[PDB]
Amino acid sequence: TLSAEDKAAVERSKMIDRNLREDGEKAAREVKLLLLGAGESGKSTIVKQMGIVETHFTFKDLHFKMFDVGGQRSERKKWIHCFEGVTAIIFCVALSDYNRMHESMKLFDSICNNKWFTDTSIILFLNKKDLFEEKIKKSPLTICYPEYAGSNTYEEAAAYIQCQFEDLNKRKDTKEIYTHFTCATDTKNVQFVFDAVTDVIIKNNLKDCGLF
Amino acid sequence: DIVMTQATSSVPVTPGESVSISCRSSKSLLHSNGNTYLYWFLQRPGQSPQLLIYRMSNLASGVPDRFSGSGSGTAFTLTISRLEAEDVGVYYCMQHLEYPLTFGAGTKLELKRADAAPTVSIFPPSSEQLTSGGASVVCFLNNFYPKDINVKWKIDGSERQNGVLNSWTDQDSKDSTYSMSSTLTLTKDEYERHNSYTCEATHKTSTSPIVKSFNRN
Amino acid sequence: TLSQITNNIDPVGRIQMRTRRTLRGHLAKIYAMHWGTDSRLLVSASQDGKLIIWDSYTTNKVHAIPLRSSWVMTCAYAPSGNYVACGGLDNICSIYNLKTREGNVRVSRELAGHTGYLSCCRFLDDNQIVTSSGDTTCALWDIETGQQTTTFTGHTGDVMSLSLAPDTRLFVSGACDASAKLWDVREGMCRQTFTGHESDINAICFFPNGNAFATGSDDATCRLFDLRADQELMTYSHDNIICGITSVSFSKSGRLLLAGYDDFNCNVWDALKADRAGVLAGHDNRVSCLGVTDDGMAVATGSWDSFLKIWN
Amino acid sequence: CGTEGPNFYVPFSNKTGVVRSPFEAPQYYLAEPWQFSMLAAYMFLLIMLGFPINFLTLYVTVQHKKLRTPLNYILLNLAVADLFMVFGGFTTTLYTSLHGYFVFGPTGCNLEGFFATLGGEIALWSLVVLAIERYVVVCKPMSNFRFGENHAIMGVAFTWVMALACAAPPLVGWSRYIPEGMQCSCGIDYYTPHEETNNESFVIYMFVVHFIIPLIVIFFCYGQLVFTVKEAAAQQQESATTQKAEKEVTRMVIIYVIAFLICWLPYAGVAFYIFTHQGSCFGPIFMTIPAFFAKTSAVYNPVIYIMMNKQFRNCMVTTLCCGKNPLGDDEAST
Amino acid sequence: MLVSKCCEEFRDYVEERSGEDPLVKGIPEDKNPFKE
Amino acid sequence: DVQLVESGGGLVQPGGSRKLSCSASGFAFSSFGMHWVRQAPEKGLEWVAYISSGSGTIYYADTVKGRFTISRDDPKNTLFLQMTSLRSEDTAMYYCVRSIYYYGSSPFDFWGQGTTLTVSSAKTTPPSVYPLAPGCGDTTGSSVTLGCLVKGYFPESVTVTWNSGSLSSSVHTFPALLQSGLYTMSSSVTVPSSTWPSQTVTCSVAHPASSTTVDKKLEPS
Ligand SMILES: *[C@@H]1O[C@H](CO)[C@@H](O[C@@H]2O[C@H](CO)[C@@H](O)[C@H](O)[C@H]2NC(C)=O)[C@H](O)[C@H]1NC(C)=O
Ligand SMILES: *C/C=C(C)/C=C/C=C(C)/C=C/C1=C(C)CCCC1(C)C
Repeated sequence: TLSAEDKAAVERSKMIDRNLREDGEKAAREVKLLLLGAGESGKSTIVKQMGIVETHFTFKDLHFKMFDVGGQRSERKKWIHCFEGVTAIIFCVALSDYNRMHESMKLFDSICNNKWFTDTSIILFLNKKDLFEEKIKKSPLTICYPEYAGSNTYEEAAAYIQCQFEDLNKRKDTKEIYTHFTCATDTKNVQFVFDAVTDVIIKNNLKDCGLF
Repeated sequence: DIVMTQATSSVPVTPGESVSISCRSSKSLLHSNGNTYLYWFLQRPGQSPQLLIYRMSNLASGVPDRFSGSGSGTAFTLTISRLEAEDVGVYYCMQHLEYPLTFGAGTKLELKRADAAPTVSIFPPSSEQLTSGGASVVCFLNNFYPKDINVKWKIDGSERQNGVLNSWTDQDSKDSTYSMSSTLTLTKDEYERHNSYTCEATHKTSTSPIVKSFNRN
Repeated sequence: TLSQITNNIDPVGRIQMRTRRTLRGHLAKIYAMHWGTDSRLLVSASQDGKLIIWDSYTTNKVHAIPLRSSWVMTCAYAPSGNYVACGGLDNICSIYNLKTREGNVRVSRELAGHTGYLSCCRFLDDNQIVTSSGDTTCALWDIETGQQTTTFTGHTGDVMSLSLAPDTRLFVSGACDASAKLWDVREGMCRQTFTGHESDINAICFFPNGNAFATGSDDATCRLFDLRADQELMTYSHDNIICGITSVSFSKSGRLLLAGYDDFNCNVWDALKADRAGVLAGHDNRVSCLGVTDDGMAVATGSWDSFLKIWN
Repeated sequence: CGTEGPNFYVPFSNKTGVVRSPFEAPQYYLAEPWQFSMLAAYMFLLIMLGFPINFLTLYVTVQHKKLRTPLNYILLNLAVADLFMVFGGFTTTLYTSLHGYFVFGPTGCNLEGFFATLGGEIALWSLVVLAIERYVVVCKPMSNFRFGENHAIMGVAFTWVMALACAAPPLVGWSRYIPEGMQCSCGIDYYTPHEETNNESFVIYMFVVHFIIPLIVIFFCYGQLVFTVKEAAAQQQESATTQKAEKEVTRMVIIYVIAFLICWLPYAGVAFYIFTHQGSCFGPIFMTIPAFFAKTSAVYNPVIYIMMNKQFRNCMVTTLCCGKNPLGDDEAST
Repeated sequence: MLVSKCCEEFRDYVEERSGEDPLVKGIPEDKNPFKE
Repeated sequence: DVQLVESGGGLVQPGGSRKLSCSASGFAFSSFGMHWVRQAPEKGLEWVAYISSGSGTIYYADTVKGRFTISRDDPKNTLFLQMTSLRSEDTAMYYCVRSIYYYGSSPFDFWGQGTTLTVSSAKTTPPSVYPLAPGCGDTTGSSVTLGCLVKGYFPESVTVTWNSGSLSSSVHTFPALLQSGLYTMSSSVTVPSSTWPSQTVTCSVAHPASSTTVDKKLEPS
């Protein structure tokens, strides 16, 4: 017995609830291509052909979103406690202005298997990697690390950066880090991250549609 | 369908005192939800009505707090703490329990004053009204209180029933009075057949009927 | 102490909190919800740019509000029943006016001026609003014109949330350096500072007489405190649980205590005999914030589930 | 070769007088009783295996609130298919096997065949639209489509539509339900020369609609899907985990192909050879085999889908001794 | 002003509140809109 | 802020049809419900029609269910009311009424300016206006009321002024009445026996349908 006069009062709830859910439709058709790092991180030429920050750049039929903070170990509590649903960690890192590397060691120890964002996808871009090949020869990286256990080149250097991220991992398996060897920075990177986010959404589909 | 019930006309309350107007129901209008769904409307003359009390208990926007409502489960009454000079006019009750909705019937809130003297005037038809043929003898009556009044029509002394039309104004508030005009619609022969004609007014304010007359001679 | 003085209290029993009403509707995580004041309406704040106030009796959606910025960490509801207060990251403290506006509900003041992210907001009346941000400091305001009227400092860390005692004239604050401080609203000299946790404190509320309060934190160790004593009064700790405790709110009688945890339960506690008074399962995900009414009739939880649940 | 009748048809010789209807008489005069005995023993085995999986299927469905996704309704409809077949195909034929003959008349025959064949068709289209939804989610062949719950519920609607597309016609006389082969099973006539129940039309309808189209679309969706995963794993020639995913995707797709082909290809082989060799004669032991393997495929339908989905084969890890699944709060307090 | 006194005050506020609380005292379902 | 301008009034031939429109402006036309309400001559008012949000839910009263049509046009903010089979018993002023429904919400809390619908075969007629005054043996006291009687016309209302509006308080104005279906009304002024015959006093009738204004000076016997 409620058949009395409120047949707008529930009807309003249908009219508001449809437009409630259809805001979610053009939610997540985009993804969120999030700018991280510090100064000299090499994402200014990225954001060049491309509150705090947004943008709306598109390429090949897929509108994008993008947001920006910076300054780790104090900006951590922002996104560990109150971010969400990131499909793109753009961990742009300065390569000749460091220090700020055990920054990354203890930061990736704090993020990688904590309950909120264990399922992050941490993608490093050595933006201006010529500055990295310059920095590791002008300064042998044994100043920052005890366990530098390789040769004098770039391959074991970048691979050892990938090690010393996940050397404080200590219980997990992989991240599948898409290290663009960043060229002269006016270089075609939109296709790179384009089919990169294509493969991450495909593996997010297959993890949740039965087939592995 | 469910019927609301009022009283049609009411006492002019003196400007400056409280007043109360009721309306009650042909069904128990309280639903199991908890509050009875009842509406009190104000309408001024020549205007468009805004509401006063929504859902039996609550004043609305742009209305001062002198409109204190009063509710039973079935009978309902709006009480005004003081009649100001601008709450004049018609009140409506209108339930909101089911569809469709019927409304009340209207109840007038007026202004109270002293007595007044009926000002009388008689007019025989002038010549172009005579060429119209069906004559029009009129009698005006002004500034009197209330418009409950009676008119007598002794045509050759004979208290004629037919051909008598009456019309009342509303409470003309430039002096807070009433004014009524009556016509005597006539034919040609209804004019020519008689000689003597009297309007005779009888108001509350005295026992004496005021007479105005003429003769076709 | 409290605990060794609790030697007189006969026990409380086992009471079923029956899961009365299930609120659908959402599509994302819900970081915040809060009540009306006639124990009937409920504001709720979730990640997908929409802001929903609610009639829990008949259980249908009353309003949803568009934001232009899709980041929330608080929302408050004016005890008039006219002003909703939505915060965010981008320091745009957006005050929306419900009833008097015709059709719409649009802003009348964007309090701007905080440096870092805007953590919590609470209303006093239709006049002012007390707010807490990441700028280590907090402020009382004046929304009639938009001047930041009064601003108090003292911490070394970001503020997390803020709390009232319903005689409207004292407030108490929680910030990430394990700090809970007292400030009188009008004057606000640096009255007294409260420690005891090690964590960034993540919730606090006040015992509804006006004499004591309690803090809930994500180091899984809640505590209760006097207005005067500055030290620990009653410790609240399941010895078998080390996942932390996200929100806290006393019941009407002060006999009870809610707490939602990280293991997706809300243990209801005796406020007297330090016991697990009962358990609330049924949460898909972590309890974000829980709220008692103004009469303790119902109680409600908002979580990451994209649902609200009504316990009796 | 055989023996006709109004409601019965036995493919066995009635020049020796021995043929009676199984509505009338036990059919031990042509078969060994120990044949029926071993048949009943492994029917007992398969009912004992095939019921508790559906039991704990809907039990893990309702108890754990994580699982009622828009990507999981079709496993539930496949479970409905297995439930229909477990209740209304198995124990009635077991009952008539203990008799060695049928007792329920053509009305009970219509009943039993209705339940069994309806469950089989629901299982078929469960396989079909699982494949279709994975195709549309992973590929996006149409520009700008995304997946809601509404499409999955419309899919379940399409499953019941294709269910009714087969369960109806022997109710309205066009080719009927009869007992069949050894006659211990009931189902549809497809092999008695009789245009009056209009058999060949229903043959073409069943064969094209319920076997050719589903096989087409599963090979189509799986070809596009496997080639898509090949293309994606080719874009990154250095990810190990993408190549892992490539290998188990290839493995599971070939597994479902094998399972589906064994599930139906015998019946199509039967209609294939018989219509290929129109007017040929056989034995009921010969004709019994494909329905036996069909109901065996109804047993292994949890094996391929339910018993191997990673997200869902947590259940058999948590099943074989006790039961506790995620409302056991695998929380890892840090 | 030591603690056991204030805890007695906390008692003395808690004590005469069962008659108002609909939870500890519990509630009859006719006196609650939480029927479905 | 709020403007609810009706449109579509006037005369309607009996049993015919007409559309009405409320130009709505100032308020978000989406989240409101509309009510059509009718007010007859000197009668109690009465509910006619309801439309909701979402343009679907439709309710009528008794006598006009099936013959009226309520709709809303959200890109045009427009309440359409198509009436069919219009008869004399709905000759009335109508209003279109804002509504909003939820808990602690205030229905009906604004009203339109109203408009007139009139169902008759009454053709537009130039009236007949007449002066009234003392006569043959009719004698004079201090002051005399002098009147003008307008008879036999149909717009709904006519107007009359006095020397292009030269006096207000001594003029009274008696509203109208049907007679053979023809409207008739009057008005009046009272002047002393000195101001007249010494001044010119002219009642002045405007006929707002046919737009006809005829003026008559007062005259003695
Ligand atoms: C198979 O054929 C035999 C005859 O060759 C049928 O046997 C006769 O059946 C009728 C009716 O059932 C009896 O009245 C006769 O007495 C039977 N013959 C003898 C010699 O006893 C038998 O009915 C046929 N069976 C089927 C299933 O068609
Ligand atoms: C328990 C028994 C079951 C599930 C058997 C069901 C039989 C079918 C779905 C029919 C198959 C065919 C026909 C006899 C005619 C055309 C060819 C086939 C293979 C579709």
